[PDB]
Order: sequence, then structure tokens, then C-alpha cells
Amino acid sequence: PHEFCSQHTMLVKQGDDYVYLPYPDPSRILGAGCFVDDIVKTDGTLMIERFVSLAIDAYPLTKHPNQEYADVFHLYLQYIRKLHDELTGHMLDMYSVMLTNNNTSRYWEPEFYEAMYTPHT
Amino acid sequence: KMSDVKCTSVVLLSVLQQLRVESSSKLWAQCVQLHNDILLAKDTTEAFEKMVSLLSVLLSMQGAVDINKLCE
Amino acid sequence: FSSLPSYAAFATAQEAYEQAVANGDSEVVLKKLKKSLNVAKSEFDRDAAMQRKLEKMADQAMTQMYKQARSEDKRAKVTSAMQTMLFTMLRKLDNDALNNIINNARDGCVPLNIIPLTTAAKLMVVIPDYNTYKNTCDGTTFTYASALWEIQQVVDADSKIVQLSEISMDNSPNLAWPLIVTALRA
Amino acid sequence: FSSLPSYAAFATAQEAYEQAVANGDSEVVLKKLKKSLNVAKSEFDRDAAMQRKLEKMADQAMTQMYKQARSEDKRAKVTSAMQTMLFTMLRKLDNDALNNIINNARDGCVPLNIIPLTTAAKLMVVIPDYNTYKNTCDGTTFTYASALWEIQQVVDADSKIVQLSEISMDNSPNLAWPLIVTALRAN
RNA sequence: AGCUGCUCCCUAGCAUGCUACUACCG
RNA sequence: GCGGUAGUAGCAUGCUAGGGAGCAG
Repeated sequence: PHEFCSQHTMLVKQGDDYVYLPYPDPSRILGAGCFVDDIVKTDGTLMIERFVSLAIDAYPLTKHPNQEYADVFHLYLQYIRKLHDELTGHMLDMYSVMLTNNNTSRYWEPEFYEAMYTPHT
Repeated sequence: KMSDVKCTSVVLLSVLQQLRVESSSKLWAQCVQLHNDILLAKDTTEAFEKMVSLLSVLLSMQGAVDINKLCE
Repeated sequence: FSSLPSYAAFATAQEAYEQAVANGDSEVVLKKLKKSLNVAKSEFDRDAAMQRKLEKMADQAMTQMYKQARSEDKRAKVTSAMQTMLFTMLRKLDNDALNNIINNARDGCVPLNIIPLTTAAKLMVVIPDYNTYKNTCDGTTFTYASALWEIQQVVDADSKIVQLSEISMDNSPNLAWPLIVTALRA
Repeated sequence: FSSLPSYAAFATAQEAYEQAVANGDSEVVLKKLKKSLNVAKSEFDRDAAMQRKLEKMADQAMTQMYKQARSEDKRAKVTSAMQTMLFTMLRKLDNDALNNIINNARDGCVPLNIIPLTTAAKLMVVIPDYNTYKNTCDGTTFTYASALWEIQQVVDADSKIVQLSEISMDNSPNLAWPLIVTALRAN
């Protein structure tokens, strides 16, 4: 369908078969990235989860025929990575020993997002 | 490029707000109206006209030491 | 985890069992090496786990205190960082129209009202001194905001109309210098 | 977790154990002194673990009763507040004319909308534009709702006073322009 | 300064379940 | 050498509660 709850639909080959997936309107996502309410996002080096969820919403743009779309996804990824990096750098100086186990690296690998669209949960 | 001037407008309006400019309904109304129109503007030049038209408002009062910020 | 005291005991028991199962000795001797090594694992994890919990508490405390600090940090400096970011974006944006009035205002050319755009419509600016005027007021056309304005009603701080022609460096040291100029666009 | 009848049994059994172990005597010695870490500590398992749960449960009971107490406190506070609000609200209205129009009801029930319309003691009107003002509370007194109202005290959006003189046709583009006019019930 | 709905993350707690080794009886 | 009752630490599930954030109408 052309549009529903402000989502577009796209038929993508997920492995062996074909499935309908909803991708949003990129401008909306970008805007949500750029404009916020003070402390939020401003110094987002404490707010990564915002971007986690946002990327979740913007995954299907990966499978898209047109170009810049998937570039939005990769942009969010690399931004998350830079965020965590410059975060750890500050936290090290703040004290003198980085954290023991972050386990946050999974957040910037694509597969974890893909899991959010597959019939087994 | 136009994104630059738009975001600039946003920041500037936020500043005006911080300066308590909303204590005069006429002024605040003109400002908000200008800012809105900017954000919907789709040419390159009319944007700048409205932009300077706005910025004048900040130029009015003497709360923002201009020379100090002009330290480059 | 390694340098722990209980790890010394666990290491001793493990090495002793290693030597015993290497020599392939009796069964009655390992009855200790089992009842003396199981305990090592017992008297050992019941302390590697306990320090481990503290080792997670340290994290989930530091990772909180950090953001708690930089939070109130950023909610201390808005009406300061905001302005400098603004002017940074200005300088980067680069529009001669703007820079003109911005420099003018570093000088003193403060407008007492909104800059209009209608071909008619009035404009009221301020001028501190002579050269400002000479650098700006040229005949009866006014060049402001990189725009052409028609000079119509000069008046000094005594709120009295003053003759345009009278304005010149010679007799200027006699004027209520905050001059209020009014004009209209082209 | 220190002064218990199980602790003393532990201490004395362990003392006899140390004694007859430094003796290093019989196998019956080993039996009767392993029946110590094996029989004199079951009591020390129970009463030195059960008694650890008694404290936990008593203290959570204490904290929940604290929370319930503070809760019911807030209840009393808010009900006092709203009672005060009610009692102070009515203390501004009991003009006899209200009672009068009540007595005129065939039943004693009247539609709400007409109570303040007829019985209020002060009217406030909000005006957008000049022509509109002209077509209503122009002049120093006017009429409305079959009654006579007199103007006094007029403010603006910025909530600053303004006199009737300034309200010209061409001075109007100089004001926060949706004015508030407060008028009084003239007899 | 709302009504819902979905989603992620963090934390606690309970209980289960399970694991095993340590202690009592068969 | 097995079976039943007591510990430990670990693991799994789940359930509750608590807290943060985002999207849709």
C-alpha cells in the first residue's frame, strides 16, 4: 500500500523468500537526529540508546533501490561508533581505568538489527 | 547549504527566547512568524532577507556583548 | 582473576593431583585429591564471585557518576555556549549583507526597530559620530544592510530636527551625537 | 549472629575437638569430633540462617508500614486542602439576588449558564481588533445581557494599563492588541 | 500537563528450574 | 557403592517491581 501509519512498504527478499517490510520517511529520522530538547542529544555521548532505537526504525532503508537511503543507515552506525569511542576516551581520563565489560560493540554490527525483522520470537 | 541557514535561524530564535523576549507580545509574535516562514522557505535569497530581518531584533537590545563574541 | 590467595591453594591442589595422576598411584590417595581439590574450587569461587560482584558495582557506579556530572555541567552554560555557537554559525554562513550590519553593530549602528523589506516602510537607525555618518550617510541615499535607503528625518539626542547640510566634521563637535536617522528603501 | 546457644555449643565442641586432635588419639576420637562439624552445626545452620531472615522480614514490614503511613498522611493533607478550597470558593457569592432567582424556580433547579450571566458582579471582555472594540464597549459605559455595565481599568496582552484616550483608530498599531476590558455591574 | 499500542536498554526482587560440589540419614 | 534429608556456588527460565528512551494514532 502507498502509505499506512506514515510508513511505506517494500517487498524485500529476506533469504530464501520475499517479505513485506515497512520503511519510514527518512527526513523524519534525520530531523529526530538533529533537533531535541536541551540536554537530550546535546552531548549525546550519554544517550546512545536514542540512536540505537532510531537506527532500529531505519533499518529497512538498507534494502532500498535508491542510494542515499541506505547511506542514512550507515551514517547512524558510524555515528554510534564514534560516539562510544570518544565516550570511553573521556571516561578514562575522568578516572584512570576504563570499564571492565561494555558489551556495547554489538550495537554497531548490522546483524543485531536484522533480528528485529524475522518471524521467530 | 540551505540547511545551514535554517538551523541558524533555529539557534537564533532560541537565543532570543533565552533573552526573555517574549515579554512583549507584538515583538515575540513577529519573531515567531518570521522564524516559521523561514523554515518553510524554498528559495535561496528570500531566506537571507528574512534572516537579517530577524537578526536585527537581537541587535536591538544590549544584552549580548557583541564585541566580546567577535573575538573570532 | 589469578593473583588471589585462594588461587594459590587451588593451584597447589591442582598441581598435586597432576603429579598424582601422572604417577598413577593408588585410589585411596586420590580420595584426598578429590576431597581436597573440590574444596579448593569451593573455597575459591566463593571468593572470585564475591570480588566479581564488587567489580560490577564499581562500573555501574562510575558509569552513573560520570553522566550525572556532565549533565549538570551542560545545564550550567546554555546562555553562553549558545551565543558563541550562534556566532560561529554566522561567520561560517558568510553573507556580506549580514557581516555588514554585524560590523556596523560592533561599531554602533544599532537599529531601533525591525529592518523592513517593503519598498516603502520606514527605518530608524542610530549613529554615534561623524565618520560613521561619512562612512554611511552619503547625500540623501543611505547604504545599510547592503541596501539603499532614502534619508528623510535626521534628529539628534535633543530630539530636535537638524539640517542635513549642517552635518560635517568642522561643526560636528556641536551635536547631540546619538543621531537617529530615518529612511525608506528603494 | 554472635550471642547464641548454638555458638557456645560450637565453641565447646571445637575446643574438645582441638584438645583430642592435638592428642591425636583414638579413631573414636575422630568419630566423636567429626560429629561436631556434622551435628553441632545443624542447629548452627538453622538458627544462624533463620534468624538472618527474621531481621529481613521484620525490616521490610517496617518499611512498608512507613510507606503506608506517609501515604495516608498525604491523603489527609490533600483532603484538608480541597475542603479549604471548597469552603473559600462559596465565600464570594451569597448575594440575596441569587437566593431570589432560586426562589423563582418552580422546583429549585436552574440551568448553570444563566447563573453568572444574570448574577455576576463583574464582567471581562476580550477584544481583538479596533473596529470590533468600536462596535461594543465604546464609550465609558455600555449595555450587555439586558444590563448596564460601566468600564473601569483596561489592560493589554502584556498586562499593562492603558487609558481610553489612546484607543484611537490610528494609534491602535501601537499596542499588544487583544485587549482585556473589565467592567462593573452598574445599577 | 492526555488516552492507548508496540520496542529497546538498565536495575532490583521473588520464585521456579537446573547444575554441580560441601554437610546429615539411609 | 547407591537412595532420602541439609550447603554452596553456578546456570537456565519466567514473573514481578522499578527506572531510561524512541515510534505509530
